[PDB]
Amino acid sequence: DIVMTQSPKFMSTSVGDRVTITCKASQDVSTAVVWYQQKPGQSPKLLIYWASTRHIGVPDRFAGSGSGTDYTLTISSVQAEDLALYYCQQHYSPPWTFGGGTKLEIKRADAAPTVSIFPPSSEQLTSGGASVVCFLNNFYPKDINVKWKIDGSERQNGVLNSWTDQDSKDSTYSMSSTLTLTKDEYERHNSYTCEATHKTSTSPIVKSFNRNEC
Amino acid sequence: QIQLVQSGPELKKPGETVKISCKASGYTFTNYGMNWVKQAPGKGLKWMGWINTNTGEPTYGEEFKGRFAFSLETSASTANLQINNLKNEDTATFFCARGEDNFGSLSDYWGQGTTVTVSSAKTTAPSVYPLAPVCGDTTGSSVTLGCLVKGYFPEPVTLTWNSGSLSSGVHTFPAVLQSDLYTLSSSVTVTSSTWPSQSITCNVAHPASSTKVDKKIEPRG
Repeated sequence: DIVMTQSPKFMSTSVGDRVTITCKASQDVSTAVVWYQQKPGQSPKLLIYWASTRHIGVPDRFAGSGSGTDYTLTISSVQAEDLALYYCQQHYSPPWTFGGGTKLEIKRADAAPTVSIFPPSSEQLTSGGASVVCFLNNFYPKDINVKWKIDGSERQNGVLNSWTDQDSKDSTYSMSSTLTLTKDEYERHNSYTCEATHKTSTSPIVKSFNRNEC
Repeated sequence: QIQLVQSGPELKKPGETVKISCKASGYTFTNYGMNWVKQAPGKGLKWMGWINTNTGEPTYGEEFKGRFAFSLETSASTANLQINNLKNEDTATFFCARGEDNFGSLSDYWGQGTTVTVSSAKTTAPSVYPLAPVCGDTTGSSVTLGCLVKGYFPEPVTLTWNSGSLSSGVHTFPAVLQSDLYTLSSSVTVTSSTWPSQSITCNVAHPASSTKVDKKIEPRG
């Protein structure tokens, strides 16, 4: 059928500039291209149809262009809240085929991680389980490597890491790393560390614990 | 004006059937047919077909001719998707979208999505744990604290800090599935004046298992 092709797939621009997404079809699609925008965790919204006609109330900074097999969507004054997946879709012959999306990341300036480590909850310990939690909040760039070390040794088994997609308000990221253990392995050891290596330093951001009074 | 509100998300073991409703508001049902789109977890967006809400004739995408059946409670402005003999690789989110024209080349107005998780796993209620700091002033006169909601199936879970009165400086992370169940956490950062002094509570509802938990993060330091 007509196969819509989007590449790149990830793009970044800072607040205020332009970015221009490229979409391409396999045959002349005769200016029948629609652009939806899908804000992370929401439904698609129709932005532009017939390659340039903006729908009811999508601001003029969004502008579609294109011809034959080559179409492109541009956004000017990128807003922090413009972060989203952009899909192009042909609407010339059935079936209507969508491109694979392109993610817009907003190129913030670097921020160091707020790292915080968490002892096993006592009630968890009653359940016979021990999980040491470690939050690395509001860092930028996305890239951060977190290592656990129990009593010096790089613990690399039993870890679940989770990530926040980029924030729509301040363009940073956030991640969890949960080291789950058995009560008995927890009580067989004593120093637990969440070491983070991130662009903001030479020195590994290190958070360690063993319960002590504050 | 136009609202397409969809049913809530289901869990179903392989082989079962599901009927996903799409209740339309704001337009005259009859002059605008319905697009059914599948956004599969990784893969992106795909047209499943279109139903002529006037005559009632469905078009299926070839990928969808067979186990999929579109129908409509005309009378109540509802369109429905039914997927029979559920295959495990049907977990995804299905959107009804209104089609602007004949055939639905344009989806102006999309519904919220109904997510199906095809899985033989049994529903598990969560474990909610107050994660209170062994201090280390997390940024100037700010204390971060958290909630680990462990071991439930299926997802979603609704985690609010103090009835949603605490909105600033919350990070609720996406759940992750480790083989059979989920682990989700959320940090909240308050000032040293707001805790242990004020009561921070993490309220967790797992509606699949009819859990609603309220864990006060006790000072424990």
